[PDB]
Amino acid sequence: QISVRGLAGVENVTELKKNFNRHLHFTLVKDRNVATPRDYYFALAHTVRDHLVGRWIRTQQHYYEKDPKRIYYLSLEFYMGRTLQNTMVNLALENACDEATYQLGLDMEELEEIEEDAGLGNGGLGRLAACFLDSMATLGLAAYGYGIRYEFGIFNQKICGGWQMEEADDWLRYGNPWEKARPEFTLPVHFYGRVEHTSQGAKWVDTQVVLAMPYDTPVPGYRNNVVNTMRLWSAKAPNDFNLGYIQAVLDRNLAENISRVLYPNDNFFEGKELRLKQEYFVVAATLQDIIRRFKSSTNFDAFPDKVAIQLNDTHPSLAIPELMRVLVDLERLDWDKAWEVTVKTCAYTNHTVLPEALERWPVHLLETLLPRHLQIIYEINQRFLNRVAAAFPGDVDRLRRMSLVEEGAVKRINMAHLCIAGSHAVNGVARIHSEILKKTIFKDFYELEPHKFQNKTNGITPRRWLVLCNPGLAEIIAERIGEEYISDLDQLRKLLSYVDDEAFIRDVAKVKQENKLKFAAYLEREYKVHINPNSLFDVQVKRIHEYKRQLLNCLHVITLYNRIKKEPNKFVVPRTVMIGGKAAPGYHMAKMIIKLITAIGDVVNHDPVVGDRLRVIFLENYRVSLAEKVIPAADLSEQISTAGTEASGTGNMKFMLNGALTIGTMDGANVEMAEEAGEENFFIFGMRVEDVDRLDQRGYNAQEYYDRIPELRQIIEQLSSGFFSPKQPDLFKDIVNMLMHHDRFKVFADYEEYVKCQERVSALYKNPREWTRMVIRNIATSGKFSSDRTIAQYAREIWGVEPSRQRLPA
Amino acid sequence: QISVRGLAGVENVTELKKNFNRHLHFTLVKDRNVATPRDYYFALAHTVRDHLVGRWIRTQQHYYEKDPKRIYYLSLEFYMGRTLQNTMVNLALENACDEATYQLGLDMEELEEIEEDAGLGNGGLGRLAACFLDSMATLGLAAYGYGIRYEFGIFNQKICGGWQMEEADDWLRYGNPWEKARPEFTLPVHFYGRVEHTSQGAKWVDTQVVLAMPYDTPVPGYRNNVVNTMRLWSAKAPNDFNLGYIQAVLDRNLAENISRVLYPNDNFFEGKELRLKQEYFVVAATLQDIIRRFKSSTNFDAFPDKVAIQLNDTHPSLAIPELMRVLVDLERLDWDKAWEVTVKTCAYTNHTVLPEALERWPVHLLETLLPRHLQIIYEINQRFLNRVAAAFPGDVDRLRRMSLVEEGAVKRINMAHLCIAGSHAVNGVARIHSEILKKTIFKDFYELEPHKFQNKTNGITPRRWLVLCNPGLAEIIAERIGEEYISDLDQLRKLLSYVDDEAFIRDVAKVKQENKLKFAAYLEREYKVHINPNSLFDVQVKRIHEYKRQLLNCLHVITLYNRIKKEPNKFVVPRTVMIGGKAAPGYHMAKMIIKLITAIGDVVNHDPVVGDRLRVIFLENYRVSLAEKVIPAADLSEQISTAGTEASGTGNMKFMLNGALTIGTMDGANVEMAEEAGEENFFIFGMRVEDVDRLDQRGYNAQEYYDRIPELRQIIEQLSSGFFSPKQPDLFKDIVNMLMHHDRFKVFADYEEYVKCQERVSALYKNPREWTRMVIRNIATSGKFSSDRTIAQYAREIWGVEPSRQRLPA
Ligand SMILES: OC[C@H]1O[C@@H](c2c[nH]c(-c3ccccc3)n2)[C@H](O)[C@@H](O)[C@@H]1O
Ligand SMILES: OC[C@H]1O[C@@H](c2c[nH]c(-c3ccccc3)n2)[C@H](O)[C@@H](O)[C@@H]1O
Ligand SMILES: *Cc1c(COP(=O)(O)O)cnc(C)c1O
Ligand SMILES: *Cc1c(COP(=O)(O)O)cnc(C)c1O
Repeated sequence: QISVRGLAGVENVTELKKNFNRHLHFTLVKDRNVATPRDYYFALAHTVRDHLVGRWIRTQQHYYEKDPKRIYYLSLEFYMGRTLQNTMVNLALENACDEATYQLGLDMEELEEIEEDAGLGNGGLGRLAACFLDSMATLGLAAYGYGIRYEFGIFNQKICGGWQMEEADDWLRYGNPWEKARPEFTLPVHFYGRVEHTSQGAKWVDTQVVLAMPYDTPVPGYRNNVVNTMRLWSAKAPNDFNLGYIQAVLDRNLAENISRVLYPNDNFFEGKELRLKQEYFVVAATLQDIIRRFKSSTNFDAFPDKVAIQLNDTHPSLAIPELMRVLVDLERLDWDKAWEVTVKTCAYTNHTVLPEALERWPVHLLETLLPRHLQIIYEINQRFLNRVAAAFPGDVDRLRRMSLVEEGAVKRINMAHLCIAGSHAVNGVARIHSEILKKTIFKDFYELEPHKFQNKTNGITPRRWLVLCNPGLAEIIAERIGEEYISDLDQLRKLLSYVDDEAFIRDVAKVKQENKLKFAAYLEREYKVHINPNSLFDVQVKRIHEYKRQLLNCLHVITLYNRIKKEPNKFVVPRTVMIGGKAAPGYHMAKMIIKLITAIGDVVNHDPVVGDRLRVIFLENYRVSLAEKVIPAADLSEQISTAGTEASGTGNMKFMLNGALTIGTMDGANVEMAEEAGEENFFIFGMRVEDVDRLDQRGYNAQEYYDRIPELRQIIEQLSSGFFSPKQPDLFKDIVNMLMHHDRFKVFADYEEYVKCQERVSALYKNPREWTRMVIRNIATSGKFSSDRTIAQYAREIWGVEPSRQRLPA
Repeated sequence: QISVRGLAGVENVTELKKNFNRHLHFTLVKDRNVATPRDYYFALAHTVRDHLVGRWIRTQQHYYEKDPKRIYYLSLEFYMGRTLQNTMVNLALENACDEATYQLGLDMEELEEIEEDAGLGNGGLGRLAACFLDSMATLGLAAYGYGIRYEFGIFNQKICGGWQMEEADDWLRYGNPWEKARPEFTLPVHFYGRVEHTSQGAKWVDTQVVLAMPYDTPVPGYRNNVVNTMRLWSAKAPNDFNLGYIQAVLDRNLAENISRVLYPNDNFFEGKELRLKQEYFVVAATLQDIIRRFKSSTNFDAFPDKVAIQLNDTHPSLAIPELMRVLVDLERLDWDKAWEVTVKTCAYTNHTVLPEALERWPVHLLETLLPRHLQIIYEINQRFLNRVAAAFPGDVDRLRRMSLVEEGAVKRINMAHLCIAGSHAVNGVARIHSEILKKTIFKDFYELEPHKFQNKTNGITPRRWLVLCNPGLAEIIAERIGEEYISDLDQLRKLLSYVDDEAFIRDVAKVKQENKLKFAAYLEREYKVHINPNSLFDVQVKRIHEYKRQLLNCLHVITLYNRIKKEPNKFVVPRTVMIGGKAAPGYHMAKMIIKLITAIGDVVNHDPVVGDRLRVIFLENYRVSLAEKVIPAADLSEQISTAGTEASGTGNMKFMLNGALTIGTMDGANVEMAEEAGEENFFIFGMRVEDVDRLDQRGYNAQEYYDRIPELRQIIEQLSSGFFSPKQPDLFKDIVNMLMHHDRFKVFADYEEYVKCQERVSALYKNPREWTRMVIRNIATSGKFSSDRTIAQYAREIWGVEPSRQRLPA
């Protein structure tokens, strides 16, 4: 059908069809007369997977021949989503498979919808790991993703009476055709025990053994014939484990619980033992694997020339004391040499400045679970503080602040401090965030080792986030400037010379309308709701958080509703306001915000005076595959975090790439996005970081805003009196009380500027031609936000490897 | 190589090799330079499995077209062993696969040894189910095996310091290529709740839901192109299950525990809730499946014309009240009509008369777990006892004895009584056992419904138990009389005309010597022990039990040792005494017997005066794949149960088929085996059932035997004084005390006759020609003990279906 989906050669289509029927018969043991769509999806998955295998074997082969430096990306999260369409895109099989399935009387798009999301992540951090693996494969780096094969990923979200209910994401029920179990590379992981000191150093003894069994998933690069590996570990009990008899066998579950379930907190720290076990489990098994591979080429001087370990936040911070333990206790290197190797090997990416997200593990936990790692952490701390003392003599305050050990009722290890001490590079994930790390939480560390601190602004893979999710847009771009841009997104600047072309303006606007029609129909089919596709699609999709200020959006929505009721017969630009996202199950306030959003929807969507002029939709079960549907359908992207709270964001970039205008604060990567496009092409409002600081010094009094803004007072009165909760008048008292007395994120401080800025959005939407010209200026400058740029920068400035766009042979 | 292994056609071998390399590349994602023997085994398994698939699909297809009466074999146990060689035998692929693997530079026998036993059974009962499925497929019956996919089968047995240690049988670690998950046929199973009575009858409400997910394993018939299905259910939690969040997800394990582990008791009842859950789980899911299949052809009059349900012991007895519950509560049949359907559908196989093995479930357990089933059991009991009262007026004693409810401190349901009431046929498993059921435990039931009681003498599949395990013997037989006998074992009688043929005598004796050389070498390689292959191989392999009297064997072994020490320089026929078997983990006395066997071995095997004249070996981890090795190597089969305790036995038949002479009691199928061969061709000794009864009436005084037999007194003195346990003199006090005061199985009563009979065995072994002529008379009359005979009898006399030996098309 479309050019960027590749060729459907007669030979190719014939072979896909005979192999589809082969898998249906032999692999699935079905005849055509009993096959369900699920069977047909599986037969297609096995057929496409067959095209990965030779390329996978040859890539791993080639890395053995060439022995390049190897990148290990350690993350507790890989938010992969569906694999089938991504695999077809990267192997140029998409049109062939469409043709092949079409001729067997099947609709490939219908089969794609059967695949479960691999939801092994919470949001931005997990999805950044998935975009990174894609770019690492596309740039020909000998890169391995290492994490945990959770049996249960991020929970499925149901709305019941407007409340979030959680249910278990049983993503493996029907099998995962993409993974290959490697039970032959199973490795022991140790817990508990105690430390004996002998003549020949320290010995970790009387430990509990859990087995780590790896599952390999292929990561195909974009048409370069490179297939990298994501290795995920699964917890297994040893067979002599607990070994009356029956109970011992049933108690195997205690050990296997380690890999059972993803912790569902976004940008929040829960200090639970099971979480600590997950962190050690992935680090211990991964480092044994790294070292085994290194030794198959006594001398660890060359370790950092052959190995880079990237730490995705502090979650795998124990890689630092673990590497020391292996090098000192088992390989018998002296401390100083082992430490040199560790620092040149490890690099740390910080993702947040929110204090409630920073990992601070109680010492009693580490003491019981990892007694040796705690001894090593104490030794790191002493030698680290001896360097601080020598550089800043007499600055006892500095020693206290920089300590890896925090004093208090309970002593804690500051895992961020451990990561900075033990890494040659510390990076933030957007320029403003990296600047904030050097001015505030890590100022002391910056003054000691300025050279360690870098910026690597986040990116998104334009394969998933344009070609895959928005083929129509990819095609009209490819008509004008060709296909090269998909692996070189900077080429999108060539589109600035089409900003006054009538045909291109028409085509950009037609694709957006087609995406909106397609999304509006998806809503009717799967969730019986009737949206006006001529309306402006105002979309805020991200995890539910106070700092992301869904509540600010709620205040705008209620303002639009109150303005319609005041002057019913006046023209307003019609809007579909769509808000979606999961709350962490224990985050009470996030669960209350979901309930308020649906409560507003119940009043607004059933007011006859409002008509189709204002619709409020809560998008259920927001996940990667729903993002692929709604982001191409969006006109306005809502990026409205309090300045200084959103480290980067990556939703922001997805919408920029897909032809939505951004209303946002100068927060995270919003700042670089406005710089790339021009501020006049961005709906910027509200406090800068500097303004938030001034308000904090003076003191935030929400009452002042309530007393000065009648429109805002009216909304707070509506919430309090039960306008939005007639049966339970007091339902939202916790929300009002927080906004008036305990708002860390200063929602009222940005209310007036937000509403005025939303009026400018409405005004521009009335002029479709100028709306679309501004869209083109955004798409055309979105090239910086490719994760290919991000990874090339990690590779050159941190890992010391040169990316490559050259094909491996097929 | 040998004719009964089929043809190795040039076309066939070429295709096996290209498909082996296809699976190695695409299925296993390995190149040849990294493949382990385990990879090569898997590539061969996937290649052979490809030959099953078309035949499997067409067989299930054919049963839909023809809609024959369908047999459902319900068992908690299927002791399948390895599948690879059995599949090749039944598809005639064995020589082709040998040739194909040979040309790729691999030894097929080495790859066969990598396959894990499917050990989803304890011993005789589980293995009878496996032999039955094979014969049902071979006789073209539309038969389904239904059971539980245990994650852990019968435990692996390690000997440590001569003690049994148990470790978890993790048989799925590396994957099962033979099974096909069918998550699309997942069915709900209900537990707990309560009963509401409404206008429209009883309703089971507020239940806990566990999901049953089926796994299908193919059961190929012998060269008839029939492939039947074994469906095993796995416990899965529903996704709203327990639905703070983390703990709810981890608590899913409580529901999935149902299918976690096989209860490892042979011929013993443990009244545990988890065991009761396993029994209902398999019955509830199976009956929904049976009924779904029946409805795809309102009218249940024809149910028994389309459905037979065979109950393998009382373990699935709840099929009776469950079928009633479905027919009455859900389908709204009247009681009387539903009961008629149930009785004509169900048949019950009894496997034991040992009181400690009979299932008697406490009422409080059924009351909590299955409240409705208990109401139905009470209703069955009342109507059943009303028939007894009418047939035997005034016989109140009879009413008490026949009740399904036993009175006592705790009330119990007698599941055997439930099975007889609810079945049109009750069978024992050997003629003497079936006679004992009518004279003793079921005399009352026999007098009410004489017509229900049948015999179906057990059998073994000559595919696994001759062709597969003893190709050399199968071949020399096939040289004389052809291949037909493999599916018609009665044809072995034609061998009686070769009993005076010198060439055949030579060939029978050569195969036995080759099997002994091969077994002796297997012992050295895997367990560093040096046996004389010229010695008589005296083998007792079976579960460790008091009733099976391994202790009697021990007393003989110690007698031979004491006779050598008394007269060191006298000639004795050399013996390798091999005893093997697992004890149930909680069976203290069985664990003590293992320790005594190894304690005897430590004294005997290290006495220089003994030399290679007497060796005592404990065969570790006795299981199906060890039986396939040791049974062909055996000269003497030990079947020495107290008369009336061994319902049938099936080990006895395996050895008869494989050229061993039997020393045994007139117990179980030993009686029919001696009748078939002639008593003069059998080493029969000891009390008959009648003699045991006489001793019981008089009273068993073990002291009398100890006082009258000096040789026996000496052995008991050795055990007591620590001759066999120098470091712990009192180690065996429990064994002596039981033999002297509490021996239910009368070991001393059979000691003198056993030793004298063992002297006759030694005397015949000195005359190899006459030993082998007696072996030929045994092999030649073993045809009755084919499970093909057994199943043809079940089919004609119970299920009302005609077996067939006609090929399906390929
Ligand atoms: O860099 C990837 C994205 O990372 C997110 C993040 C921080 N911290 C976490 C987390 C923390 C604990 C457990 C799970 C996730 N996730 C930031 O909030 C985004 O601003 C940024 O875009
Ligand atoms: O009929 C199959 C064989 O069945 C055995 C049996 C009875 N009972 C049991 C059992 C009982 C409970 C749990 C597991 C197994 N297993 C008899 O002991 C043999 O004599 C006979 O050969
Ligand atoms: C990209 C993405 C995110 C991150 O979005 P932000 O707006 O940066 O919070 C979260 N969830 C999913 C499913 C995503 O695809
Ligand atoms: C046949 C068999 C049995 C039953 O043997 P008996 O002598 O009848 O107790 C037990 N275990 C295995 C592994 C078998 O193959």
